[PDB]
Amino acid sequence: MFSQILIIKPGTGISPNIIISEDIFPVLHSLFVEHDKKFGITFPAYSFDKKGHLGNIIEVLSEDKEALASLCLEEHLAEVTDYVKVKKEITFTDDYVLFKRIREENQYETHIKKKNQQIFCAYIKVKSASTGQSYNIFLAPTDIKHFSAYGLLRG
Amino acid sequence: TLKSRPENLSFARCLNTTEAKFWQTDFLKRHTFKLPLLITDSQSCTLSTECDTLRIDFGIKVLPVKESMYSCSDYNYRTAIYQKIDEYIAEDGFLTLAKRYVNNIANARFLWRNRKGAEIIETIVTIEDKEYPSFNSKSFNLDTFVEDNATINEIAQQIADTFAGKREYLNIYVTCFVKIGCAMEVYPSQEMTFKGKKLFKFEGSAGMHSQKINNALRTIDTWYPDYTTYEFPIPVENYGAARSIGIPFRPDTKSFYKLIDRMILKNEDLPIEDKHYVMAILIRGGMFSKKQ
Repeated sequence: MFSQILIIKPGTGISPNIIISEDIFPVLHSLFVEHDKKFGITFPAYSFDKKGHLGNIIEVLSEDKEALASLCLEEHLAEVTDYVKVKKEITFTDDYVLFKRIREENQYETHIKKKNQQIFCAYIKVKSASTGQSYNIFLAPTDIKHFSAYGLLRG
Repeated sequence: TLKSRPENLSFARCLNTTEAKFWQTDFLKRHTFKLPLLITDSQSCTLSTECDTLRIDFGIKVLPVKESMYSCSDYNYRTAIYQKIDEYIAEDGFLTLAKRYVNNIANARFLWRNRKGAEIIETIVTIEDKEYPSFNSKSFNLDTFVEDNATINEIAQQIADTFAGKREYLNIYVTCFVKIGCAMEVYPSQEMTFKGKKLFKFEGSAGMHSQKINNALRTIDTWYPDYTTYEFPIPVENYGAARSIGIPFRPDTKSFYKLIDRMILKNEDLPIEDKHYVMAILIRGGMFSKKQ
């Protein structure tokens, strides 16, 4: 349980939500899968529920040191060096808080409205390789201490 | 002698920007070839299969700063403004600000969303009948400011001399080549509806508003109070504000109204950074009046 903090620079024109979506999360999927070892993702300053402001900070949860060095963050999320930062230290942070995946129900055509706008207050968008259908994944923050392919804790 | 701002005070612009127009192009035959790019009916626009390059053409007009006041109801305030401007042209010949404006052209910030996910970006700048050596665009960060590049210095000298008053006009024409790939989206500017995303058409083709490019060139403010915490340039505004992250970076005694009613009403010599910000607001323009 040490760490590596990747930062989403502000300004830059493009919104940080889009930057999070496109660049980061594909590379992460891949990274996580081949490794398979269930990791996790630290979204510090994850502000409010009315909000959903994921923030400008990304940290990766790992177990061993070679545990996070397992992933070559730098060199991967590298080409994009003007919209994402890669810090260069592995810190053994202990005040971390884990993050969980809620869901929210499908549509009436696919009480629907009751579940709607209860979780709809993060909504990261991922395009699927096989089914070819883009969708939203919702997040949460929780007490569980000691996950899945997406970096979120398994259901 | 002076008690308040007059009842009618206005400044005009000194950086006038034309609207942009889009074209399709192929990269290896770019300087012999050009095709229109139209909006495909929401509304969306995507490049053709046979082309892999977007082309942006726009131009800028540079006007002097003294001859940019449209109205003033008190001659004494006008004399005070002209005296403070000549005191600025004594120290710095509008050269740091002009270097920052050429730096925003070099950084290619005007390509707002169209900058992410490109593989080669080139920008050529034409003044008069001379084309200046091109730019690499992916070797300049969006948070620094280069001060040792010779071509940037050569453009910035002429821009600074035209704002000073030693020249009466300058016309700058800029072309940009962005290689995104075949069948990718181009993301043009969206119009205002007083439902559905309706995009903007200029002469049949697509393009950006001049306001969006002028917002890109004015991100030259690195002299705000809380600079050390968040270290990112902010666009120049009166009650200094950034729609990116929700925070008034100038609510109070560092705002333009107090800093101009602390230079002309109470003749105190301000630091050079605040003078830079006040002159940048005067190269932007606006209505600055006071009831009574």
